[PDB]
Amino acid sequence: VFLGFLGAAGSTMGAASNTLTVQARQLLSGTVWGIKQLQTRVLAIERYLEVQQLLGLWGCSGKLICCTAVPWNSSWSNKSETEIWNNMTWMQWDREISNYTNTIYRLLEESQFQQEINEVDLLALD
Amino acid sequence: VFLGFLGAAGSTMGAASNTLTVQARQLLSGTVWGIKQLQTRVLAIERYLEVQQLLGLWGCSGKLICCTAVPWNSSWSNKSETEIWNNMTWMQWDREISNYTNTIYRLLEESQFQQEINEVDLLALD
Amino acid sequence: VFLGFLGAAGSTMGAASNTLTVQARQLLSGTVWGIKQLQTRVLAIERYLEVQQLLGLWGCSGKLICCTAVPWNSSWSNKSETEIWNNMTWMQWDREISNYTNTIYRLLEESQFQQEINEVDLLALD
Amino acid sequence: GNLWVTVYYGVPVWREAETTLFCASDAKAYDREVHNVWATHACVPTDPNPQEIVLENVTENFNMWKNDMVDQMHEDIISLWDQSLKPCVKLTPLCVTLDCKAFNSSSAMQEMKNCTFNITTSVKGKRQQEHALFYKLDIVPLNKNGRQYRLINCNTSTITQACPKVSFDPIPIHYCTPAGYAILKCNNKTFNGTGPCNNVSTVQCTHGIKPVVSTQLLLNGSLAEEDIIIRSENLTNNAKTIIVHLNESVEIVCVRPNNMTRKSIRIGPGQTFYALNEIIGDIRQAHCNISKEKWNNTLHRVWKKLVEHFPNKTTIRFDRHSGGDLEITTHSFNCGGEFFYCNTSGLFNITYNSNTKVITLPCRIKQIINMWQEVGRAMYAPPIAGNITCTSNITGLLLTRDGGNNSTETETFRPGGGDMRDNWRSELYKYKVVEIKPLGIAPTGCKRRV
Amino acid sequence: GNLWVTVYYGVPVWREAETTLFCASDAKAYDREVHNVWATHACVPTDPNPQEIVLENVTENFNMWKNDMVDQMHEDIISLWDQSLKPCVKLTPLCVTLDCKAFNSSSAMQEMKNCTFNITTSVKGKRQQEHALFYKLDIVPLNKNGRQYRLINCNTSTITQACPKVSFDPIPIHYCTPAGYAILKCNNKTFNGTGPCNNVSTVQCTHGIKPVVSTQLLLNGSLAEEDIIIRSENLTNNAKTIIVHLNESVEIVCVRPNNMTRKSIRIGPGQTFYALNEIIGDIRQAHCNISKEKWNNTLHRVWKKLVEHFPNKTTIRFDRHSGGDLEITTHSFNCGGEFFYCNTSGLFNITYNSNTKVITLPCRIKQIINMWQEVGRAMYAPPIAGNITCTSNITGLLLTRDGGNNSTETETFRPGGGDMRDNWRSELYKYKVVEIKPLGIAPTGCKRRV
Amino acid sequence: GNLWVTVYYGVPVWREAETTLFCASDAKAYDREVHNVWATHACVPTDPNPQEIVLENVTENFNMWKNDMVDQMHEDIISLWDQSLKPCVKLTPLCVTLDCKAFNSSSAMQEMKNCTFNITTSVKGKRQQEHALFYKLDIVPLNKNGRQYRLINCNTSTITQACPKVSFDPIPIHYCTPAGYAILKCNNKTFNGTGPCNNVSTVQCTHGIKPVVSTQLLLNGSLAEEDIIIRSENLTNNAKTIIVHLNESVEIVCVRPNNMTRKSIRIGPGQTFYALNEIIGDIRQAHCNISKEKWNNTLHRVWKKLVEHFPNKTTIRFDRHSGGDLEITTHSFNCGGEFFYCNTSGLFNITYNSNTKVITLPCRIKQIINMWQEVGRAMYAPPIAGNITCTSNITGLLLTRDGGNNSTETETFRPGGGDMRDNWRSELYKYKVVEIKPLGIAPTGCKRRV
Ligand SMILES: *[C@@H]1O[C@H](CO)[C@@H](O[C@@H]2O[C@H](CO)[C@@H](O[C@@H]3O[C@H](CO[C@H]4O[C@H](CO)[C@@H](O)[C@H](O)[C@@H]4O)[C@@H](O)[C@H](O[C@H]4O[C@H](CO)[C@@H](O)[C@H](O)[C@@H]4O[C@H]4O[C@H](CO)[C@@H](O)[C@H](O)[C@@H]4O)[C@@H]3O)[C@H](O)[C@H]2NC(C)=O)[C@H](O)[C@H]1NC(C)=O
Ligand SMILES: *[C@@H]1O[C@H](CO)[C@@H](O[C@@H]2O[C@H](CO)[C@@H](O[C@@H]3O[C@H](CO[C@H]4O[C@H](CO)[C@@H](O)[C@H](O)[C@@H]4O)[C@@H](O)[C@H](O[C@H]4O[C@H](CO)[C@@H](O)[C@H](O)[C@@H]4O[C@H]4O[C@H](CO)[C@@H](O)[C@H](O)[C@@H]4O)[C@@H]3O)[C@H](O)[C@H]2NC(C)=O)[C@H](O)[C@H]1NC(C)=O
Ligand SMILES: *[C@@H]1O[C@H](CO)[C@@H](O[C@@H]2O[C@H](CO)[C@@H](O[C@@H]3O[C@H](CO[C@H]4O[C@H](CO)[C@@H](O)[C@H](O)[C@@H]4O)[C@@H](O)[C@H](O[C@H]4O[C@H](CO)[C@@H](O)[C@H](O)[C@@H]4O[C@H]4O[C@H](CO)[C@@H](O)[C@H](O)[C@@H]4O)[C@@H]3O)[C@H](O)[C@H]2NC(C)=O)[C@H](O)[C@H]1NC(C)=O
Ligand SMILES: *[C@@H]1O[C@H](CO)[C@@H](O[C@@H]2O[C@H](CO)[C@@H](O)[C@H](O)[C@H]2NC(C)=O)[C@H](O)[C@H]1NC(C)=O
Ligand SMILES: *[C@@H]1O[C@H](CO)[C@@H](O[C@@H]2O[C@H](CO)[C@@H](O)[C@H](O)[C@H]2NC(C)=O)[C@H](O)[C@H]1NC(C)=O
Ligand SMILES: *[C@@H]1O[C@H](CO)[C@@H](O[C@@H]2O[C@H](CO)[C@@H](O)[C@H](O)[C@H]2NC(C)=O)[C@H](O)[C@H]1NC(C)=O
Ligand SMILES: *[C@@H]1O[C@H](CO)[C@@H](O)[C@H](O)[C@H]1NC(C)=O
Repeated sequence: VFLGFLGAAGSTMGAASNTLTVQARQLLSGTVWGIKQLQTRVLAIERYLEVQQLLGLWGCSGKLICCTAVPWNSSWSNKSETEIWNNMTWMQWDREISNYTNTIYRLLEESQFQQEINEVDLLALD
Repeated sequence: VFLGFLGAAGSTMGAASNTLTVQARQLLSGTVWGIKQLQTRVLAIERYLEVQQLLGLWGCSGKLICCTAVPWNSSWSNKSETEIWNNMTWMQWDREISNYTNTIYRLLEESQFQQEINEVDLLALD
Repeated sequence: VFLGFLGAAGSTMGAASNTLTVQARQLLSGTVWGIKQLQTRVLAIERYLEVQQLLGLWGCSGKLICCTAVPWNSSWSNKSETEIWNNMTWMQWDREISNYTNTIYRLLEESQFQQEINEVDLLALD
Repeated sequence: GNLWVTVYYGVPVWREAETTLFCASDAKAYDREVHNVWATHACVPTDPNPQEIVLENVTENFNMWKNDMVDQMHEDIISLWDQSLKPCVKLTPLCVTLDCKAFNSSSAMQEMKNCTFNITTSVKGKRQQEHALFYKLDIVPLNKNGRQYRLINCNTSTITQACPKVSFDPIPIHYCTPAGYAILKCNNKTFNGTGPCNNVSTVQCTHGIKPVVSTQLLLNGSLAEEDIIIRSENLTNNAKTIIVHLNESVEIVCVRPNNMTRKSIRIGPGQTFYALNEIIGDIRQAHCNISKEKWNNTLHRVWKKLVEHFPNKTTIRFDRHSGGDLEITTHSFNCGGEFFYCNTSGLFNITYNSNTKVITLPCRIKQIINMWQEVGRAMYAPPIAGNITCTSNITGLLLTRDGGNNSTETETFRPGGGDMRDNWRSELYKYKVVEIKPLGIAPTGCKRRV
Repeated sequence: GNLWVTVYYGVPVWREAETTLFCASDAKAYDREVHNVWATHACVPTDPNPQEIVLENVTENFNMWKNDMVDQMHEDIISLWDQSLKPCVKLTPLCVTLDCKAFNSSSAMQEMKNCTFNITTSVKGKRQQEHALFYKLDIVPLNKNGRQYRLINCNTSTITQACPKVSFDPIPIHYCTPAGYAILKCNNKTFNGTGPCNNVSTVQCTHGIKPVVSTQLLLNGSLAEEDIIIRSENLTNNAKTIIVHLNESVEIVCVRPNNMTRKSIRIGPGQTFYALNEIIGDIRQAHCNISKEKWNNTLHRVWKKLVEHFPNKTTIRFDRHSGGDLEITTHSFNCGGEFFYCNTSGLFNITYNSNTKVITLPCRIKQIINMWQEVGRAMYAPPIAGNITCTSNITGLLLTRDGGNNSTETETFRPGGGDMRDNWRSELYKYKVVEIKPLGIAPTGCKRRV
Repeated sequence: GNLWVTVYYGVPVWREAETTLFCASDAKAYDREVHNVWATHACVPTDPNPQEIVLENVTENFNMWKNDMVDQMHEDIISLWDQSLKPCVKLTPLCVTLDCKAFNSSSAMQEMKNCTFNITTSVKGKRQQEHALFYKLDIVPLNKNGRQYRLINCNTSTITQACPKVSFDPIPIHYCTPAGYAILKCNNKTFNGTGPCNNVSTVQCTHGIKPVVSTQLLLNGSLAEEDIIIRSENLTNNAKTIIVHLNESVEIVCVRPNNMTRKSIRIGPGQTFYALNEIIGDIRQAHCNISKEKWNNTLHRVWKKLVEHFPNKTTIRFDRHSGGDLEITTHSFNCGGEFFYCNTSGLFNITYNSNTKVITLPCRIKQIINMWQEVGRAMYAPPIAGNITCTSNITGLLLTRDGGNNSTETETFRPGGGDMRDNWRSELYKYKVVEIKPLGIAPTGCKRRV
């Protein structure tokens, strides 16, 4: 069955991992009044551009979800996989990991840069 | 010999598969009058952004042309490959497959999502 | 130690190959006055879009730096690798290769298109 | 055993944020009828078959008091009034001494004045004396003998006359978010305006909202589905307004019965001013009519609901407004382009112990208007020939509690208002604006390659 | 054997669409000469060496009648006229009674009037009587004795005088698409305006188009390369206009021969109005000159072309316009800033059976202008001292057929116009706007990996 | 052995380019005080803790003479003046003949005039005679007997009075680049304005710059850190201005000592004009005060610095300005909303061979202002009641050399100016605008796969 915009928000995150595309297509969809419509369209497009660049800087551009090589830290969360992916919603999960979004992000850029320059060094001798 | 903008439109599609780059570079090239130039530039950039996202959602971002895993349906067209790629223009081909653009598109998003989540599940046990 | 915006400009290019990300995040960061802020934001975003498309057309979209298959020509520079990567700054290097930016660029688009259509032809018989 | 960071794009997760939205009018508003005050060419056609998506197992904390897109609504409606105000005629030469006499009204005493004054002719160096009909409220005496008069706003600002083609009919307006934003709607029919809402939905655009300008009463608004709803930011704080939402409307019929005549006077080149000529027939006061039993049942219902949020053995008194300007003390609203100011003492003239007749009330007419309580920006209302009848629905009430000394076992309420923002708050209570944060992080057993 | 979907980006495929474009003027228009009506700071410099790319083996169906960027051209030229109209002087005080007397013109009877009137001086409380020269057309009598007069637009609107630095010279304008759009040009020299075009090209910008304002004739336009072209949306429908395109121009020389004088009068603070003083020398009517043999050969050519699209044994009559306002009935155009209205009865005074002399025609001058058939928006034309000569090229004709009862073996044509959109349609016939849809799908034997 | 092209994104490489930037005011400027001429709602709050990044081992060639964002600064400040000028009152009726008499000033001769004139009353058909106080400079005689007078700009344009709430206080303004651009700052304390700079930094926004309007002197500007700096595009070219930057400021105290009174006169509906009433107390000339020893040491320092860039055995003469308009010949500046024009002959009255007293100078007051040397755009300055004192810092000088015939062993310098762009050039000397070109190419031994 088709699920609409934000329809899996109350669902468990394991079921909600099947409906990313609707949010993806919604994210760009569309004198003085002309100025405000124009500015808010500009705001939406540069927000999408910033999000896409943040995806690209982690080596995950053009993919809906993407795996990396950062090991997960138990200090962020010691929860088991099953409770996260069969009982845990996305809202309160974001509330939980809101303290460590920045640390996880910086570890992501650093791991991507290190792996990619390791690939460059490996192919340099090839 | 260099071919200009839309120069291979009347050509067969097999020869026209060599001049995608000119259209690619043309696709973004550039009080009240200022408002109209501004809005039409915004229109061009968000059209390009929507096209690039539609390319990214099929696992074909950053590539000029890209292959997928959707099998071709004979209900769309029972034509042979040779007549398509040595006698058939792009204009009337788009006219032919205009009925099934949406079905082919949805099969594309669905195949990309299924293959990519299969890759995620395969690497999950790794 | 963290290095700020353009902090490795005076550095050698080998050390400066570690701080591309700061410029990457800086490249989009942000009635009549409203018109000028709006237009200059539009100018910044379409400049970034043109740069990203030029990266995509070389088969290097979504990566910080990327290798290609164009062989290096000694007519552009006969300098050794060690002097370039341990004594040579980016500024005067750009001044040196400013004569051949366009030739190197066109060789890049041509090599990307040829390799990618060779991949298409190779997978055509598969 | 080991786990890895996994990046998720398109996650259904939102956060509270404040942002601007855009307007959307119906397509039938574009079928001519562009001569309306709220007729906006920027308001895009409403999206046919809008999508409302129910978010099951979702609980969100709505709060309509510090809600955004309410000050934005006020700024938008003020800007629309001003933009309609600009291309019309400004009455600079009408600040001239008037000789006003009382109206005999033979076959409303002192309410009608016959005022004669000098107007500039087609030649700027010539003046001609001409008469007009004026009200007592929109004119003020220059002196104490009651002979020389002047306009009320003459030493304040310059009035701008409404263009006669423009119509003051409210039209529905849909508010739509840009990309990356969403509007959440609380489907709970017993929602009191603040706190958690069990049944949540999302919409791209809100329902059509008519910007009705009124005080002490709400006209042509939405209705509660189940019960009478009392909304207050702090019920124990008497300084905060109280919004009462009814589950059934009350029919109100407001009529100006007199037969008017419109006279077009050439003031300057391309400047035509519309004045009131002699009244055809008898002269009678305007009035509004309310069914007695329906209003009595309404007051009993709202009294029973107000019993719950207070001590039970406390008598409740209804009283008229204490005093102030005529805009707040009386029910001021629009009716066919003519602005009515109706005395509301009768509807708030009852006290309740802890244990086909029609109420008819007087109304007055003002032509010099200072709306949104603005000073220095004034509006002249052109008259409308003939008689005027408006039938509308009472769907909400605005009440204010007075400060009782200790616990005297009595609480009195008087009709209030003044803040038109509250007029948009009774229709935007169920809607909130959220920002999408589609990036997400999750630990998974998947590991990327090298 | 099996096939797979393959996604193609950058495909040369277009579709019919309607969109807005932008203007581009030449760089030499920016070398001073900003004092022009169509001088636009937003029009970017024209791209040097524009690229026209021939699309071989391409057939497209052009149609210039329901074509877009024609109403857009009309809106742009109207907005440019209004924007040039705003910063100049509005003649509110000139609506004053004039004592006008006939001109003796001793060593054009009743065409020249000496009108004396009171003008406000440097002091607003003082008036001074002053005279001016006026035409018969731009003044109207107040009464039947022919003594008191008034301006024609006095009871309609207020005129705005053109600023004297601004010049009414048409300049070429290039229309350019934004990104993702294209303009297709039909290179077929015998194209009749609608249907397929075998030879197609694409351009980023159109050729420079001078916005020439004229009726019954087309001035300084493009020329057909091979033969006379008849363009009509429906030839059998007499209610639709007919555009005739010549392969060779006709020289037209229009001269105002009188010697004028310009008098600057201080109306108000910073307000200067330019009036016509006494005429130096003799007074003679303005006229335009056409070679008799060239026009006769032109009429024979267009008659022979019009024979084809009708029954062959049908005589064709040319007649002047039936009647209406002076703007449509006569050739109205611009010549050195002065607006000419030239009688065109001579050029349409010949019938043709089925089997160094110069034609000279009269012209009149109007100073109160209502262009684009607008009501309430009027223009005053300042005079130009001395004499005026304009030599231009006749490159097109606008004709209208009358309804003949059954088949009387005769069809008559009269010069028409009125719609300036047609004036842009004879220059935008070969250009159309298309939208790129670069995404494409193709079956191929290539399969992606896992 | 073989090498391959490698594409690099985000390279720290810039190029010289010209682009527009945006303004940013401090957050404390938004805490009320919106009634200021440079108070701009578009100027975003200044970024807290701005980042200045030192670029070690970087040499860049600055040049502030053909620098951009200086004409842009002039256009921005002109547009801000005009935008503040629009919503205020235009004095059209004040162009009326004045009967002006001399002031006895009993218990500044001919500087004060008592002028009586007719003003329009509340009725447009009535006039009343009223008096005002005016200066000698802002009035001109109509005739040679010295009885009838008129405003200076009466036959030029119409003045617009500054709104009294608006304050002429300069405020700091930060200039910030958009994305993809950068501002480079030269940290070299001995930088002379052009050439290489060894110590370079980058900033997102410049430091706060007060747009001080002055000539012959620079007020409240930045100071050199080490030594007196002489800046010239071409020192041998006498036609180019010379900017002198001091390492220590000079205290200047400018006082209008008289006690004024402001009278509000109703000119038209909603139009109030503020005039000068009778002076309370004695009448004395305004003056500015400079310490004698500090100025003498300053002149000796700048003479010693000017010795270096010229032949050593050359005497140097300081002289006052040769002549011209009062705006350039005297020090014109703002002081408490009143515009001062101060004679500067004393400070340039010394020659130097090759081997607690206070200087006090006169000042005059003008109310009709033509700033940026504009013609047709004029400003009326409302008076300020009471006395006015402004204490400021002298931080720069503007000098001009005269053409000496051959080598006469003497060079004379006079105070100049006139170009307010130079006023922004002494504060924007260290800042330049560069464009990022993040794409880069490098040969590396890395090869991509197939
Ligand atoms: C709460 O909601 C109720 C229910 O809608 C509403 O009551 C109704 O209000 C409307 C709007 O004011 C009233 O309609 C007006 O009525 C008269 C004449 O119309 C009558 O006759 C026709 C023909 O039978 C009927 O269709 C109609 O229902 C009425 O019986 C006029 O004042 C108005 O017509 C003008 O405005 C229209 C705008 O849509 C135009 O289409 C129309 O051509 C008229 O415009 C002309 O006149 C204007 C005035 O000079 C001028 O500005 C224009 O340029 C043009 O010349 C309008 O149709 C209706 O009668 C009310 N119904 C009842 C039962 O009383 C309440 O008003 C509302 N309450 C609040 C507070 O908003
Ligand atoms: C179809 O196309 C033809 C061919 O171009 C065209 O005929 C020509 O029209 C132009 C434009 O109206 C005419 O040129 C004008 O002529 C006079 C004086 O110029 C004559 O003398 C000079 C010196 O020898 C020659 O170069 C020139 O060719 C003429 O012989 C003036 O009316 C005009 O000059 C003003 O406008 C210029 C704009 O470019 C300015 O550069 C110039 O300084 C003048 O401006 C001054 O006066 C204006 C009026 O007061 C004022 O507004 C300005 O601020 C400023 O003070 C202009 O040069 C030319 O003579 C025509 N040629 C012939 C053979 O008749 C048709 O008009 C055209 N048809 C249609 C319908 O558009
Ligand atoms: C170089 O820099 C120096 C140092 O800052 C500067 O000298 C000072 O200039 C300022 C600005 O002109 C002067 O301040 C003005 O002073 C008086 C009264 O203020 C005095 O008293 C208070 C109370 O003790 C003190 O805080 C203050 O320092 C002064 O001693 C007034 O003219 C001004 O006040 C008005 O403007 C303020 C704007 O911020 C408002 O906040 C204030 O409410 C006043 O506004 C009211 O009046 C205005 C005039 O009618 C009207 O427009 C408003 O709407 C409102 O009604 C202001 O505070 C200060 O005295 C100077 N200092 C000295 C020692 O002389 C130089 O001017 C500067 N040089 C140049 C060339 O720019
Ligand atoms: C209001 O006053 C005006 C006077 O200004 C009255 O108009 C006059 O009516 C009489 C009687 O028909 C005429 O003879 C006059 O010529 C009218 N004067 C003007 C200026 O029109 C008017 O009748 C009064 N209104 C009423 C209802 O009595
Ligand atoms: C048009 O009429 C005016 C009168 O308003 C004539 O101007 C007068 O000319 C005579 C003869 O030179 C002078 O004595 C008067 O002083 C003029 N009056 C003004 C007001 O200027 C003018 O001559 C007439 N035009 C012609 C061609 O006869
Ligand atoms: C400037 O001139 C005016 C006259 O216009 C003087 O004002 C008069 O002052 C006298 C003496 O008090 C009064 O009797 C008059 O009524 C005043 N006239 C007006 C129009 O106000 C004024 O005093 C003069 N100023 C000075 C300083 O002498
Ligand atoms: C018009 O007459 C004046 C008289 O001063 C003369 O200078 C001028 O040349 C004449 N103009 C023409 C076009 O004959």
